[PDB]
Amino acid sequence: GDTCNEETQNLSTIYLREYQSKVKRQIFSDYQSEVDIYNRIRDEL
Amino acid sequence: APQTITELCSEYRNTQIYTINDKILSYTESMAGKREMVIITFKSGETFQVEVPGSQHIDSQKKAIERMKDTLRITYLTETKIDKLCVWNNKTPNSIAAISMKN
Amino acid sequence: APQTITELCSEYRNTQIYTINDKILSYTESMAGKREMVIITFKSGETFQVEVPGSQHIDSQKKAIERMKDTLRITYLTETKIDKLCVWNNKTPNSIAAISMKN
Amino acid sequence: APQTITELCSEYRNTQIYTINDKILSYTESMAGKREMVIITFKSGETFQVEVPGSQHIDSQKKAIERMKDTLRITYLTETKIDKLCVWNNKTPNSIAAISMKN
Amino acid sequence: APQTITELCSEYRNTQIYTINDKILSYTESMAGKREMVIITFKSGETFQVEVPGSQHIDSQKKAIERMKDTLRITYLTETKIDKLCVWNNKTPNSIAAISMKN
Amino acid sequence: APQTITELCSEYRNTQIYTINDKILSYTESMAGKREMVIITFKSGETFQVEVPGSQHIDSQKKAIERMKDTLRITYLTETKIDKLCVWNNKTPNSIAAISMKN
Amino acid sequence: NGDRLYRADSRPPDEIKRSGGLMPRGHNEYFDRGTQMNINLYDHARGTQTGFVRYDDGYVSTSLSLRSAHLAGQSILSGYSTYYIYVIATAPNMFNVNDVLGVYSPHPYEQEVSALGGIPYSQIYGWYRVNFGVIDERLHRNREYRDRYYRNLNIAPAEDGYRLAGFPPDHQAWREEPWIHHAPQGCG
Ligand SMILES: OC[C@H]1O[C@@H](O)[C@H](O)[C@@H](O)[C@H]1O
Ligand SMILES: OC[C@H]1O[C@@H](O)[C@H](O)[C@@H](O)[C@H]1O
Ligand SMILES: OC[C@H]1O[C@@H](O)[C@H](O)[C@@H](O)[C@H]1O
Ligand SMILES: OC[C@H]1O[C@@H](O)[C@H](O)[C@@H](O)[C@H]1O
Ligand SMILES: OC[C@H]1O[C@@H](O)[C@H](O)[C@@H](O)[C@H]1O
Repeated sequence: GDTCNEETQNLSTIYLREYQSKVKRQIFSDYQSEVDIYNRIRDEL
Repeated sequence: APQTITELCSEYRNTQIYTINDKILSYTESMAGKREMVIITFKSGETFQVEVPGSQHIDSQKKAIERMKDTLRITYLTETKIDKLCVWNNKTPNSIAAISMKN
Repeated sequence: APQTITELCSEYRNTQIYTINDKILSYTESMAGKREMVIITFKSGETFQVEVPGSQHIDSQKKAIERMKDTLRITYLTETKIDKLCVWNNKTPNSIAAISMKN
Repeated sequence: APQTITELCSEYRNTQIYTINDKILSYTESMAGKREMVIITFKSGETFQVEVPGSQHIDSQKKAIERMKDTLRITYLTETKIDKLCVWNNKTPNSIAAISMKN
Repeated sequence: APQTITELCSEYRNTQIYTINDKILSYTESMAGKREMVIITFKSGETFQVEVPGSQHIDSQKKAIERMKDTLRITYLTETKIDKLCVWNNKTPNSIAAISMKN
Repeated sequence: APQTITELCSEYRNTQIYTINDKILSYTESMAGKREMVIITFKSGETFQVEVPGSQHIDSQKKAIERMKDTLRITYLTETKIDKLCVWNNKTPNSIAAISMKN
Repeated sequence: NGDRLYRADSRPPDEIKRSGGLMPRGHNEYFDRGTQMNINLYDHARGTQTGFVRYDDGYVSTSLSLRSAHLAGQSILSGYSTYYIYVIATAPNMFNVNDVLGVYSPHPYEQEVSALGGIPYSQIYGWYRVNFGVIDERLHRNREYRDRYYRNLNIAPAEDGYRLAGFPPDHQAWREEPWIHHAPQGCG
């Protein structure tokens, strides 16, 4: 029955994409540069 | 002060909580005149915007609008799940007032 | 100058040290008028806020409130454990005065 | 407000949507006087710029030019695929008005 | 104009070069009024501070003080090794004037 | 506008391109008064600086000088490969005018 | 169990760096979504490739000791002059095969722990070079390992693994405990 196997497939992929988000929160955060919001806005709005 | 997003959202008129509990599907960012904004969408179909700064915003919000756009960019890029959104529902697309993330 | 968060925290009325030794469980950010604030919670049920800039804040603290929100957002995303918080306890939720982390 | 980058791009003259669907190949950043700009290119050879702020920019666009430069840097570094670009095509290289990306 | 941190540290009175060659053990950040500072420590026991902006700082240094506190938060979080620190030894804890990282 | 770093570099007097094709070997940052600057070094022995803001800088360059130092800090910390530098060669260390990264 | 896992592999450090880690068969970049891969634990535990320690059907197999991984490598990568044994940290992308598949575990005595989707390079603590079957025991540490993050993490619990076990729709395992209480739709 396809439904068993494509369900298995679909749940394993979900499980994988979610673990890939924990890794991206680790390696992509080294590139995050913080903004001085007060001087950005200090010209208008 | 409020302790949860649901508590903060009901002290405002025209707001509502959307429980999303999913990552952003798409992120759009515009620097075009009068449309300097961010638009995000979810798999489920909802589209939400961070509004262009304007007359209705007090000075303390003009700074928090820029912080929100930074949070949404890195949330999108790392695929972190958004738990709930509090939006003003009198805007099209609806307008983000507050976001929470968990885990 | 102080050499530890406990030294610095003990220089203020209405402060208290909490040892968390855990990662942030949820992060909430608001841009709603007069509640432009960040609220964090931990698994043990404690909730803390970075409060809205107000007349109780001197000018040197205005850019420090913004750095504290940038720190909480990045340590929430990296799941970095917070060691201690120094908080003013005359506010609900308790308001963060200082944070320390170590590994 | 517009809900997609195509709808937003349509509100302006001399614009065009590019379907890229690729990561940035190179990122050039300049601090030389009157060329304070960013240029990005794709393997296809398409080249785009974030313009120098000028007379054609209204005030509200200046903080959005800064944000767009920040978004292109982190998109290059993380090798995130860009979906579409809305550009002004009366400029060489063409300049970005808006960017969208999809997970 | 200087080529290295030791040539730079040479131009100031009351400085010293510390060779650390280790990553930060702890980071404390304070937003308490008149105590808006960052304190870092090392496994070897040394404690350093980035001082609160006072009268001794000229105006060019105001941006530099904020950048240094930014460098120290992200050096801690990436667990990056610090090579040398040029410090003012007339302040307790000693005050960071410059940092060197290598590799 | 210029489409490449070689083309932009050429519009200025006293500039030169250095094909680096490598990561930065060391990063030095100073907030010492009148020495608010960054110095980077590569394996090959070359040393370059981002200059202290001064009279040579027209006011559009000031935000760009801060961006270039944010880019170099990220590039150093993550070991990102730099492709070419455009530098003014009438300064010791030579001053970075523009940077390009590839892949 | 001790927080390190081990895998003998002929793929060298800088290739692993380009792939983003130790990838299963036919997947070339860790974060690539377009190269849609079959991921099935059951089929993975039962398969054999030539010249590769089990890495098909979406998982990459590892061992509990440097010795087992070395034994694996000597049986499987023998012709190679140089292969490597990667030292990998535990984290919840890893599942204990004998625990998830239970009595239906194909090769119980090997005690494999398998990584769903491959092993990201930041999860690799370091590696040993093996030359002519002899382990050079001087560990080279991986500069990009995330020490603080991986420090305290563990294998995923078997519980989390049951609905991903991958038994065929007719397999009696879907009809008995503990899998029955976790069967995906259409299994049973
Ligand atoms: O603070 C921003 C909000 O301001 C209200 O006045 C308006 O009704 C909302 O749609 C939203 O724009
Ligand atoms: O400056 C920040 C602090 O100011 C105090 O006066 C107040 O009692 C605290 O709760 C906190 O707001
Ligand atoms: O607002 C920025 C844009 O302004 C337009 O008027 C101009 O024609 C475009 O090329 C672009 O510079
Ligand atoms: O620029 C900051 C430095 O200023 C000096 O004059 C002072 O003696 C140092 O302790 C340090 O504060
Ligand atoms: O714009 C910055 C540049 O300005 C020029 O006037 C100078 O000759 C260069 O060395 C550099 O300082």
